[PDB]
Amino acid sequence: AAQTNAPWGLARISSTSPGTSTYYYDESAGQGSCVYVIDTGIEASHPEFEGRAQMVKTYYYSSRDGNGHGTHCAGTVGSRTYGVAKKTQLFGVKVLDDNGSGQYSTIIAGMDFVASDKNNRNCPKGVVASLSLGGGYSSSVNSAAARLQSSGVMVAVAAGNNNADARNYSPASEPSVCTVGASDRYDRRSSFSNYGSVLDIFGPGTDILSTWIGGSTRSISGTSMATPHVAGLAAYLMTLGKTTAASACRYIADTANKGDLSNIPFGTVNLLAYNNYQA
Ligand SMILES: [Ca+2]
Ligand SMILES: [Cl-]
Ligand code: NA
Repeated sequence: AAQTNAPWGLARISSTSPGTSTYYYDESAGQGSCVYVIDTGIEASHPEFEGRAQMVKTYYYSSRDGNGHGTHCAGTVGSRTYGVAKKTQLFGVKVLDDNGSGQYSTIIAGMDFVASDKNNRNCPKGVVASLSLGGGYSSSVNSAAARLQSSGVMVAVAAGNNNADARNYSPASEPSVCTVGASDRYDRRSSFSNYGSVLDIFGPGTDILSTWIGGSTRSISGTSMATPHVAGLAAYLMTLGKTTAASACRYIADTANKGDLSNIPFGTVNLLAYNNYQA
């Protein structure tokens, strides 16, 4: 399949070169997989989700996304126009309030929720969790993310936006999950992206167009935007049978575009997510 005039980030992950504008992907498009978006929620009624999104859990008086961040991330995973995996099922878990904040204990609970809740859902091709959040280092947050991974969910987490070594942030610093940095349309490391030995992969993160609340769209930047590209890619590759939840992060790194990014500090991987689709 070919989607013309796609957002640059979709075109980048199906290309060996920057500067193209068509997203190429296998038509299966993540059908039969599931992605949990653990965030401010998702505006499930947005036309771009086509009935494939639903809220399954909140820790606040409402399950609505009053912020937009969760809706944007979900759009990059799985919306019809802006999404990597256009036929995946999206499940929203609201661990962040409408200001974008949440306590670590609520975030841990939402991760354990997902590890259990997947046994209530039909996801024969596999289960992914996208975590576009983080804070200072916490062993208990890392352990929660390692549990979710070990339960059979591919966990993708944002590296952080501090232009610093991600070893001091959680859950970015957990070795067993997939930690995603951000790049821009010229194949430079995004100026804000964390780096370090704990990063596994880079994805498009600057000026990322996706869904927003009120049935709208908008372009924002952050490693929070790179992470759902990789989460959606994992779901896409698992539907194709190419990899499993346990090995998807390693598979994505092995099949990535290598050496293409600039402004990568010494000791950080120079790997850009790539779907290796050959029409
Ligand atoms: Ca990691
Ligand atoms: Cl609930
Ligand atoms: Na971010």
